Amino acid sequence: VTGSGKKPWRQKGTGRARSGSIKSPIWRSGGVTFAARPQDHSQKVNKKMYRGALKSILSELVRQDRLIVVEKFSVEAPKTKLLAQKLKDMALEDVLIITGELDENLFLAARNLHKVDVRDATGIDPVSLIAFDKVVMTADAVKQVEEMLA
Amino acid sequence: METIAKHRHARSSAQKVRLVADLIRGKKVSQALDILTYTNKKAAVLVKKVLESAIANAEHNDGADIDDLKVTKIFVDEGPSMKRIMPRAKGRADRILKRTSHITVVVSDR
Amino acid sequence: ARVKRGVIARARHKKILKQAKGYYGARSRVYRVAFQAVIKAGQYAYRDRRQRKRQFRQLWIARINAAARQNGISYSKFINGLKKASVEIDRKILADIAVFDKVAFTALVEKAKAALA
Amino acid sequence: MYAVFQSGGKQHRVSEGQTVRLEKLDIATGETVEFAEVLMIANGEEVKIGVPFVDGGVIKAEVVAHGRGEKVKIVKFRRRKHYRKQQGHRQWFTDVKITGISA
Amino acid sequence: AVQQNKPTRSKRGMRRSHDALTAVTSLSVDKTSGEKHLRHHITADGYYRGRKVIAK
Amino acid sequence: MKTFTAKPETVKRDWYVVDATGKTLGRLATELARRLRGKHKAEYTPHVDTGDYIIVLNADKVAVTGNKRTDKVYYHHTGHIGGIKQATFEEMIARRPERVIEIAVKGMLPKGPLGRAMFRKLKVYAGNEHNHAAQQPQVLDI
RNA sequence: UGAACUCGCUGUGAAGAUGCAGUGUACCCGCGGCAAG
RNA sequence: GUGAAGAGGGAAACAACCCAGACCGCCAGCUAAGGUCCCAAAGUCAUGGUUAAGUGGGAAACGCGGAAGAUGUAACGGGGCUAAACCAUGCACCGAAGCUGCGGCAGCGACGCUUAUGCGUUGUUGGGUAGGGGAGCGUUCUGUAAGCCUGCGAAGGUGUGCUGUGAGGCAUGCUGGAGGUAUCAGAAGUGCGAAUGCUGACAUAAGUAACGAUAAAGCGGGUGAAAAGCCC
RNA sequence: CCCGGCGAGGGGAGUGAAAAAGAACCUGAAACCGUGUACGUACAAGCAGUGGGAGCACGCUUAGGCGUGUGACUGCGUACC
Repeated sequence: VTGSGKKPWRQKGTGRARSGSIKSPIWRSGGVTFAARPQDHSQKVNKKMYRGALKSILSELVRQDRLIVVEKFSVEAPKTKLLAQKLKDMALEDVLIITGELDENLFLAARNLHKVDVRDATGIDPVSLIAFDKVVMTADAVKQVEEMLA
Repeated sequence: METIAKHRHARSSAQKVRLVADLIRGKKVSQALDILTYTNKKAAVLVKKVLESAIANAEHNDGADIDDLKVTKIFVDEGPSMKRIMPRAKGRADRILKRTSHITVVVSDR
Repeated sequence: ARVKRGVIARARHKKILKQAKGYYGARSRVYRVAFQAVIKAGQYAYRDRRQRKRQFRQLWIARINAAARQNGISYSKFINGLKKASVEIDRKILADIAVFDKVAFTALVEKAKAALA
Repeated sequence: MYAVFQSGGKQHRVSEGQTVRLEKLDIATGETVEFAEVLMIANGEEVKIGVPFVDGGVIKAEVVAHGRGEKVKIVKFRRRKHYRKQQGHRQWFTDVKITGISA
Repeated sequence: AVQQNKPTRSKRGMRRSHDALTAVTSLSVDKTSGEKHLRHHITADGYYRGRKVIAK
Repeated sequence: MKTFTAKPETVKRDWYVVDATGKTLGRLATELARRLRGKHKAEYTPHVDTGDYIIVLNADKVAVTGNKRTDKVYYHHTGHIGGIKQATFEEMIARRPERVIEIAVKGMLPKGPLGRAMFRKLKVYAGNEHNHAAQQPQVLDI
């Protein structure tokens, strides 16, 4: 705390409590008994734990029918309107397009929309998987997820 | 009929002016005017000015015939107080509170 | 992250002031003084809850003894006669009957005397 | 015309047509209840019990309320022993109206 | 020489009860001018006992 | 249910006349105080004055067993430099005989506003004549 | 300046009681003084 | 053995003496020590006795005396008692949060059974300092959550009725005006009543001291609403 | 516009959703000081309350209490770390 260590008043004779400096926690223009520090909050999770959690999430989605398997899912042109039509035809609103290979057309089409988000099989997180209402898969995406999970 | 008149940030103190306020609380204008005129207080003239303002407001902004007017609700309350510093013996400093009072007068026919 | 306690302090102080409401002087305005009054008042209420039983018991004792001596018999003799006659009316009801219906109390004392004799 | 009877561990004296508050009962809020344990019945003349619960005296009542009493705060506070304890209580009450008295 | 504890507002009011002032309630009206003035005091314009005394 | 309590407005207080001739001071004062406190009635309430009015006559005819006739000493302090005064029962009777029984009753009765009220209810007269016949004070046998 | 609806005596009490139990006394509220607490 | 770490009743008032160990509620009964003339709840209870002393309700060697202290009776609590003082016996009443009668909460071990939980149950315990263990309430923000409420009215403020053993929660009368946030998890500068704890405002003494060398102001006229203090 | 002292300040008029949004100005709480209503208070002593508790002033259906405020009186009660 910016300031000085000078005693505000002499320790003896005064009718006020014992004070050593203006920076004390019970003083103003400075204090804070326990000042926070920049610290890393990352919590390490084992690779086996992460893989098991991902497998459990996939199994739960399959059981609840939140995972829909489909064939090639591509857009002819990077048109958000075309993507919206292709999702409204099947009546899907909150969706994660998990694809084996990332295509710029679909990525650009889905970037603007927030309810529909595109991701690659490698780039998947359990938090997003569970949060998204539905997850639509491709054959290659399923095969590579299976081989990665082992 | 309210014809309320209030004087704010008065120099006098609320404690001092409450005496004058209670002197005329519930009396008629005819007696109150002379009572304030012959009262030996600065608060007397301070409250007389407010009473005159109330009577004039009743006469102009509302019904005439101010003769049948009685001060129904007269009161005084402390307002903002100014702080000053005064030296004393042995280098001490004391704080002087210049007090101000708002005086409110409501006079009605009934 | 700052967690301002103004709202909680206001709520607790208002609750304590409401509990202390009705007291005299600063006991009903100052939280630091009102709070102590509420605890002492509650302690007194807890004690007086038990005290009420004994106070009413002795009040009924006095009422029944007074009525019996008015008719000319001791309270202990009255109770002994009632027990011998198998009268299970409690002291509260005995006092209430003595207050309201004098004929009922006269019958009670007559039966007590008959049982004693 | 007033009857004294024991209902919920305490004896109540009630006149005809009035209402009495007593301990909670396992009776519906709109149901009739009977009290054959009438300890005393009084009228212009006096009839007393040589044996408790008379012989044929009976009181018929109709339940009106099955409520809870006013909130009572129990506070324990130990002086200089660092202890304060708070509790709330609302004793259940059954209110009935005495609709009939027998002889 | 100093208070052992602060008095109460009730005690302050008890002390101040006698501090209240008193109204004259003795207004007098001039016989000639017919104007309100304190008894034995000359009027604002300068009339006393009917006859003017200040001549100003 | 709810407790009955005597209501001061609807209270009937009888009137009695008691002669203190040949009566023990303490025993007579006991009965007088019981009557004043209403412990002879089925309507007494600790916070309500329910007792009857008693008029004591021949207050100079009280009797005390043993040497209490002269050994008894009544002390009183006037709250002054050395104002403590003692007077025996004979002195009290000579000056005014009412005060001995009045002090007896005051010490017999509880202290407080209600105690003062019941003490006022009592009316003492040194002589055998009283001017309260308008209340029909039937003589009490005790 | 913890708060007071702020009288004296006896005995007690962390051992010198305005507030404990008893006792006696005391209309409520200001003003000029002494300073035992 | 008690306080510390136990409240309650008696000793008037007194932790350590006596009876008695408060899980919570009910305007029920009983009893322990201790009381039954009253203050102040209960026997002016009985029988056979002593006491003439206010002993009871302070004290020895000696023959009721011995026995005198200081603010006020002050060595029964008092009134007062010649039995209302003391010895022996009996029968009755009062007497605590102690026990019993009813209702409500929970741990512990069990068996008859439900088996991640009810119990047709069974017995008991639940004063508690330091301390040890377990179970919960209040708030900021993050994911949940670009979801939900929301200008036909959020939050704060200000009262009310319910609700749980409780921290608090719920809905609503008025100001308010655009923000708040379900449930489950994550982290706290996360809950203030004292540390002669700090900052800002207001009581208090109190409309009291004081209004600052005891060189000394007044009168006629003038301005001004106000003149003893401004000007001639 | 009016009063007030060609002041300060306030009552009218207008602006503005809002003027207890008026520059001392968003929301406007407590300590503290007042106004009005109802009660208690000038014969009664003490951690100021509590259990009981009559009366008084306000409303209700019923014609008795029930709801709030005051609460004389009575037993107990020598604050907190």
